[PDB]
Amino acid sequence: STGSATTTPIDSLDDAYITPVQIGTPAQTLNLDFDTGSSDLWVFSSETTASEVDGQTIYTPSKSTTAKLLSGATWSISYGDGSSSSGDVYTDTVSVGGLTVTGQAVESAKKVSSSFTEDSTIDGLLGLAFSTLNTVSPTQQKTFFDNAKASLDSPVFTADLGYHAPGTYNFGFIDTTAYTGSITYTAVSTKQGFWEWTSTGYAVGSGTFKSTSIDGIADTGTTLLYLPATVVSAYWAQVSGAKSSSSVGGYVFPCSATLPSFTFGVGSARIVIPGDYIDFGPISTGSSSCFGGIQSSAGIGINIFGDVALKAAFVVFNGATTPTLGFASK
Ligand SMILES: O=S(=O)(c1cncc2ccccc12)N1CCCNCC1
Repeated sequence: STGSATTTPIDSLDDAYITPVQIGTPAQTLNLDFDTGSSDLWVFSSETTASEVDGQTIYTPSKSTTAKLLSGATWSISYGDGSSSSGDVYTDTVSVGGLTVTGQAVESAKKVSSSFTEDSTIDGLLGLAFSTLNTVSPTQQKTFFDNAKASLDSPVFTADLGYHAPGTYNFGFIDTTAYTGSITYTAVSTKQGFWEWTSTGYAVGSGTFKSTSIDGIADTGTTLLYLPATVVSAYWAQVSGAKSSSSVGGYVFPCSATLPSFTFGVGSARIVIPGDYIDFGPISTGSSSCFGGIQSSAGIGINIFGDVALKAAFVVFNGATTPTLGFASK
């Protein structure tokens, strides 16, 4: 089997991407944030505290004839930005882009933190990291991909995120028309439960490529590109007037600037992020200071190849017995 679904930016800045997912019988379609950095499929629901729902579409398990409460199971997740959610667990039928999994754990939120409530465009998350990170207790549950894998034509999924445009998540096949050149594959460590890999270096604009190992994760659920302070300083030094702002929480730059590209290495291959992909717009409405899309990972404890990086590539998440990651230009 295979599946293919369009993923759409939630706003004009590509702050996140949503993909429609069918849950239950009859189907309830929710727009979920596919997140290769986490491993829970959780949704706003009829059980979510009413004051914490503000415009999201909810899953109502009592209206699904295939939903079954998973007895005694709860979940609770705390993301690296301080946001969180928790609740109970149903199993139900879940379909993405024509690919159907029966018995998928659907984590129904009883509580969500304020930043989820405040984003009416995201109805939940669909985790695509390794199932070792799933938070369901006392019996950990499998991700949608792990449940689908054996049925797929090939045990893979691909992320093709658009810049200011729709894109695609495919399951079970590689669309050879969706990229240019070749796909370069690179080793993955699953030791932290992530799609963790080592980039071979970077360049800023037309500058010389610096060969240096940068360990990080391929994370579709993180908006920005978080890299070591030395690398980020070298990038923003090429933008006149850019500065790290403690009050804002990162590098900012004059909105009138033209940003240089940023290149990262995948083996001997190179992925070029155009400068425009690094502009996240005014820091507050009407400001002429703009937020940068490349930020320091210092004190995160890991480097994160988030959407800013991934949307410059066609990305293969190869879930074979020994997982690997593939990157192609597009
Ligand atoms: O998806 S999130 O970007 C995230 C968290 N809270 C609220 C949000 C509101 C809108 C869009 C995204 C949000 N996220 C959770 C997984 C990735 N880790 C980083 C933080």
